[PDB]
Amino acid sequence: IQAHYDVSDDFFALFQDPTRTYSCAYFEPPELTLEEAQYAKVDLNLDKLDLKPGMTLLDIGCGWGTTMRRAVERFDVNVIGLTLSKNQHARCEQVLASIDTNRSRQVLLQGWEDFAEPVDRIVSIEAFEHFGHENYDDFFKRCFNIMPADGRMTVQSSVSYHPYEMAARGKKLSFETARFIKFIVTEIFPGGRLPSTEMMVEHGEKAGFTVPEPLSLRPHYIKTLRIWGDTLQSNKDKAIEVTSEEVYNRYMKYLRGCEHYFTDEMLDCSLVTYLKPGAAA
Ligand SMILES: Nc1ncnc2c1ncn2[C@@H]1O[C@H](C[C@@H](N)CC[C@H](N)C(=O)O)[C@@H](O)[C@H]1O
Repeated sequence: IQAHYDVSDDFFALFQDPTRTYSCAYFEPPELTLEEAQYAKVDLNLDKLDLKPGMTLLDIGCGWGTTMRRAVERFDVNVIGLTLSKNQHARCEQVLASIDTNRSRQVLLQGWEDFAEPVDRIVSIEAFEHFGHENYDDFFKRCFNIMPADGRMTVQSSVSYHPYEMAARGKKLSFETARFIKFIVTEIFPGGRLPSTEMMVEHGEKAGFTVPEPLSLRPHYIKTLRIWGDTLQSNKDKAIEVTSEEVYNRYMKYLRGCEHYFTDEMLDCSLVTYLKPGAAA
C-alpha cells in the first residue's frame, strides 16, 4: 500500500533539473535557471553551517548526492549521506567516488533513526516531511547528541499552519487546504506530515538548540513549482507512457495545487537553523 505510491526515477527526470534536486530552489538573483537556483539553495544551506576543512558533514535524506558533492568541493569536508532509496544509494556512490579529493565520502542506505556516529554538522533538505510528528523529539535529540559543542544543523521543510491559524482565513479555504495537505501526505509523501514552523522551532529548542528566526522560502517555492509543473505538462505523453495518466494527473495536482496554496499563503517552506550552545558567533 505504501509501495503503490512509489514511482520510477524516469518520471521525476521529466520535470526536475539535471541535478535531480527534489526540493525548493533559491532564485537569488531572480534570473537564475532552475538548475542554478538548485545550487544557490544548496549554498544557502551550507553557508549557514560554519563548515571548516576536515569537518564531517551529515546529509540526512541526501537524494542523488548534489548537496554532498557541492560540500566536498566548496568546503573540503568529509561527508556522509543517508538515504532510503537503493537507486539513490548506488548513484550517490558514483557521484562521491568520482570527486578528486582525499576527503572521506560515504553514503548509507538507512534512516537517521539507525544513524549514531559523530558528525560535525548536519544538513537536511526536505526529508523532514516524511518523519511524522511522533518522531520529532527523537530526531532533534539524535542530531543534538551526535554533534560536537559548536555543532549546527539546517532543516528545510514545507510547513503548514495550525487549524486555528488557518481558520482566520475562513472555514471554506481552511477545510479545502487541510484536504489538500492530507492528499500531499497520502499520495506524495506517504505516512508523512507537514510540521508548522512553530513545531520545527520548538522541538529544536526542547532538544537544547538555539534557533534564530527561520527563513521563509515561499516565493522561491512558487517559482520552483511553476517551472516543475510547466515542464511536466510539456512532457505529458512521455510522462504517461512511463507511468500512467493517473500518475501524471497526481503530480500535476500536487504541483499546481502547492503553487496555488503557496501563492495563497496557505502553505510555507521554512529553512530553520539549529545552533548548539557552543556554536560560533
Ligand atoms: N528517516 C529518514 N532518514 C533519512 N532519509 C530519509 C528519511 N525519510 C525520507 N528520507 C529521504 O529524504 C529525501 C527526501 C527529498 N525530499 C529531499 C532529497 C534531497 N535532500 C533534495 O533536496 O533533493 C529522500 O532521499 C528520502 O529517501
